[PDB]
Amino acid sequence: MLDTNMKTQLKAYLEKLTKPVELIATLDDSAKSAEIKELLAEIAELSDKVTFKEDNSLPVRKPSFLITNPGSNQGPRFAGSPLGHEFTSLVLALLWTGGHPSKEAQSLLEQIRHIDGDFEFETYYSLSCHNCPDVVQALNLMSVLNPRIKHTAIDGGTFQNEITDRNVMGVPAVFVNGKEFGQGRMTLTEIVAKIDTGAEKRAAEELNKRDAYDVLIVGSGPAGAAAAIYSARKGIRTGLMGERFGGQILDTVDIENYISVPKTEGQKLAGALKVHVDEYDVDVIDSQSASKLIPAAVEGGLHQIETASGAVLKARSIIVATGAKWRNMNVPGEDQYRTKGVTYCPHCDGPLFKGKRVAVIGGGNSGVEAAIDLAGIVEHVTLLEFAPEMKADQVLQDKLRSLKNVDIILNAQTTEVKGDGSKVVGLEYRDRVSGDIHNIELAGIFVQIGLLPNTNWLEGAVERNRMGEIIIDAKCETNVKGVFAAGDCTTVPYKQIIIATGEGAKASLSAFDYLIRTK
Amino acid sequence: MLDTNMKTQLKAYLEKLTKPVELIATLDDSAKSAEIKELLAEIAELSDKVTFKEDNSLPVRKPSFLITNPGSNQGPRFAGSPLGHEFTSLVLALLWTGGHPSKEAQSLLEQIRHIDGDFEFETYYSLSCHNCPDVVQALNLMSVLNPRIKHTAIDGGTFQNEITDRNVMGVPAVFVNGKEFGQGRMTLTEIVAKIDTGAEKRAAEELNKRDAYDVLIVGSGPAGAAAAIYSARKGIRTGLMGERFGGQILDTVDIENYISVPKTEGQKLAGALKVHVDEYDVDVIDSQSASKLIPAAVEGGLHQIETASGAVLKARSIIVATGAKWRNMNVPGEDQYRTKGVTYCPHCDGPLFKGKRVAVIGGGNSGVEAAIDLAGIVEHVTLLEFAPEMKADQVLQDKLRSLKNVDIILNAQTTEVKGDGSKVVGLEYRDRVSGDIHNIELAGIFVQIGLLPNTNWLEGAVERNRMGEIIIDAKCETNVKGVFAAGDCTTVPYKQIIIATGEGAKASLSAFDYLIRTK
Ligand SMILES: Cc1cc2nc3c(=O)[nH]c(=O)nc-3n(C[C@H](O)[C@H](O)[C@H](O)COP(=O)(O)OP(=O)(O)OC[C@H]3O[C@@H](n4cnc5c(N)ncnc54)[C@H](O)[C@@H]3O)c2cc1C
Ligand SMILES: Cc1cc2nc3c(=O)[nH]c(=O)nc-3n(C[C@H](O)[C@H](O)[C@H](O)COP(=O)(O)OP(=O)(O)OC[C@H]3O[C@@H](n4cnc5c(N)ncnc54)[C@H](O)[C@@H]3O)c2cc1C
Repeated sequence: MLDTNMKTQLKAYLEKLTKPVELIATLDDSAKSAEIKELLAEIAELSDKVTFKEDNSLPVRKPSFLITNPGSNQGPRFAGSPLGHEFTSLVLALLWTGGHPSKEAQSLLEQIRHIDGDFEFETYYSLSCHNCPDVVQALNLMSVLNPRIKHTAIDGGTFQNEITDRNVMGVPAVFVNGKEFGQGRMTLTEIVAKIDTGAEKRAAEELNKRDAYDVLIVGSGPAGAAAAIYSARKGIRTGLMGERFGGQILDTVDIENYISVPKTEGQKLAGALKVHVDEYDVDVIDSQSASKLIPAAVEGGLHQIETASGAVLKARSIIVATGAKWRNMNVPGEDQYRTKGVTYCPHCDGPLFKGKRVAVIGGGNSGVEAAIDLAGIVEHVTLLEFAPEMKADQVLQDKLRSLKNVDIILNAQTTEVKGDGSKVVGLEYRDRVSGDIHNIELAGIFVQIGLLPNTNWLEGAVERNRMGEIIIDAKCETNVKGVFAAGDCTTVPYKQIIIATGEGAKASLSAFDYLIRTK
Repeated sequence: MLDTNMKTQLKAYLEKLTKPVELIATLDDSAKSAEIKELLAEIAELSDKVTFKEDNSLPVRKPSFLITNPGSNQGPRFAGSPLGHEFTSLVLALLWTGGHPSKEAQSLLEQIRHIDGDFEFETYYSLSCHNCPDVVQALNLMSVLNPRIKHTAIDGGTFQNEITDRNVMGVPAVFVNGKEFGQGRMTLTEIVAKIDTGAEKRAAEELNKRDAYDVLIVGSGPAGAAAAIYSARKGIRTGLMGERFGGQILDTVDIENYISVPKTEGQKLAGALKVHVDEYDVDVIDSQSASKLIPAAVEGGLHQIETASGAVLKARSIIVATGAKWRNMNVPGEDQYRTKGVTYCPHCDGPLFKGKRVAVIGGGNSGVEAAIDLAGIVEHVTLLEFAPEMKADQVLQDKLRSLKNVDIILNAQTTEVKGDGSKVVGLEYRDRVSGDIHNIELAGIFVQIGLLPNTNWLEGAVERNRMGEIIIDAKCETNVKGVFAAGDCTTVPYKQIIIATGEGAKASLSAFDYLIRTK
């Protein structure tokens, strides 16, 4: 079966074996079974560390053989001929099983050992195929590294009926637990990536190892970033964790009121915040969400933050800077025209609409103030109120109705934002009583339905007002000793970047003062 | 006396006269008196608008003559010959008196009419002098423009004894009200500049004409500047007044904690604040100090700001952003080493002293917190307390005494800051009990004696805490409706640029909300 060349190479690699290896065949009386038998004999005679056994009573394919260690049933199975262009695959299988290490990275190898699921792989190959080896070898290696991962490599030239019954149209053809998995060349990395779902757990295990922090800042927007800088500058152990470094500003373009910078941009500004943070000793943790706070049982103890990923961080002081989310209209066109006429901020975008018509969505204090605000700058304001009447303070309603370039539409529910492919040109809405549809021509839509502070994760831990805002005092202190908050998520009455950053700096100074008095 | 040339030029200029002119001579029997008499006759005959009179009983020099209008005694007097190189001066005097306008700017001419003091000028000249004319002509013109300003031009070749008695050493020699005033060539501008003290009054009269403001911001540091930007962006009538645009930051160099800007400088930052402000419709008033606030008698009325210069501005809302001043050691060396080792801010300069020895001056909460702060960053901290014991909270004192790289000196009064010509190398101090002088080697001196808010001008108008800080709520509201405050001058618990700017932005949003609800 093997020629002189093949024996020579094989004997060369068998000499790299440390551990003994068993080849357990299950055969019938076919010529192909005889060939396999002859084959395993030739390999065995090339090494005192390779033993050939039969066990023809096993419920596996005939012929096939298992590549395993003494006293084990773990390892790759080859059904049919393992020669032709699978010869290298066979050789590698003997090697790995007998102790010889893979060339793959250790990140990859550990990942494979830690795969947390039960998988039975079957690879259909043929002896002339050039894409098959890499696939077969990848799966083979996994069977060696992880006993929950099983692999049988099948020669389609021996099991033609399986090829036909299973409607395999090309090789290599992979199935996992009976389901089609892949076709064509896949890398070990790719295969591992298809089935591994342990990334979240690994990240969480990294985090669990972190030492306690002097200050742990939750939320990495402008407020959290500012706090981190003020904290780290004092040389204390500072952690900064957040879902997305940069916060709300990543979703805007032009910013013209970040004091002393006449014009910057949301993405650019977040990049600058990151550079400023990285000048100091800040442990920045990204793509993580605090899911619970557990206050120290007594003052001076450690506060604990749990993450959605399952980790627990601990710290002598906490700064909550999780900001907020504006409520959307949830209509077609809305997302598409964000920064192109749809805006959530009159303080920010008001001056860009001189001589233009705009709408304000929402009739509470925010919307109605926004309307009055814009009315003094723009040519015309239409306010849309969903309900039969506005909720805003009466003095605001009176003021707005006194304005000459304003109309108010009650019972009005936006249905669509209309643009010209580039910017907003109008608004479609429904009158909720009659059901009639109406269109308004305008250049801007200020959505002012309400703000949603990112604080429900804190329910029962720290006190919030009736709007979800974390109640703070002048020192950014919550009702929990050692726990502070800064920026949009708090009761700070205005939501702006320069405001958030000032608060993050106050909160950080307060947290430091707290550490001095309790440590 | 006059030749054909001189008569020709003179007659040419007399033809520019609108008003009639009198030449009133007071003479004796000297040859020089005769010449003057002959001279005035020749001028008079060249114009029906020029009349020559005598009145030899007047208590003036003999000879001399006055250049005036009919029914007036106002104008320049020439004593002795007005010829030679004074001929042009004489001609100009006749011109101005008879209606012909000066070539000088109107800013200058009005300034001269508005000079508010009683001055009698005497100019000693000679007929061959080339610097005399400009001086004589300047003073002559002033006598024509302002009846409180009198001028007698004196020919030293006729009044040699006055030249000797008065010890005049060169011409032109000017005296005002009997006192030496000038020597050598002076311009009209220069002369006017020596005696005019009406600039302050004029600036105040400019200000008195200003229309009422929607918002008037007092103090043009980072907080006032931020507020101005947030205000003007809403299109309201915004005034920004301050003693010195830029505030405290003008007195520092490197700034490393203005969030998102890893490093800037005090002067540069103030320049950037100014550019940002000027992008909007802001009426910036500089070099003025609010000296009193007079609250609107009722809510909705106009608030009034008085200035030290005597003006009154008025506005629908006020934002007080007058900041603060750190108390100094008041010792030699202190001013010289500012930004070179003398600092007033641990939050700012702490990180620059790794591996160095520093001192903290002051044993209240600020100083002792600063010491504890620095102790975690620097190699060694010495705190100097003036009194027999520290005033800081006991928990802070206990914490500081627990530190291993710290010593505390009580009864200690700094006497000198010592440097090497460039930076601080040490501190000299007195033990107040024994009187002994001591030296400490160090690289930094953090002065933390206390902060002085710029708020005494507000005594009785708005409520302050026991530290002079303007009491505010979360919305930057004072106890007076329509009056807000932001930044260092308030009860905000930390004094930083990013903090001041955030507050100025909050105060501005609050003031706007107030205008919406009351206008
Ligand atoms: C489109 C748009 C444009 C704007 N333009 C301007 C402008 O031109 N000028 C201006 O002054 N303001 C502007 N704003 C306002 C603004 O950006 C906010 O005021 C500011 O970002 C608030 O900072 P923050 O750190 O307090 O909150 P955020 O910016 O919201 O940052 C909070 C971060 O923490 C994260 N987080 C939330 N929950 C958790 C959790 N459980 N665990 C960990 N992290 C969490 C958030 O996802 C977020 O990334 C704009 C807002 C929007 C939406
Ligand atoms: C040397 C030094 C270095 C510093 N470095 C830093 C730093 O690196 N980082 C940092 O965050 N902070 C720093 N600070 C702190 C800091 O600059 C202040 O926090 C900040 O400037 C406060 O801004 P403000 O507008 O509230 O007050 P101010 O900056 O004090 O501005 C107030 C202005 O109003 C004026 N004014 C006062 N009275 C009147 C009146 N009656 N009428 C009209 N105007 C008046 C003041 O003279 C002043 O010009 C430093 C301070 C000093 C002294």
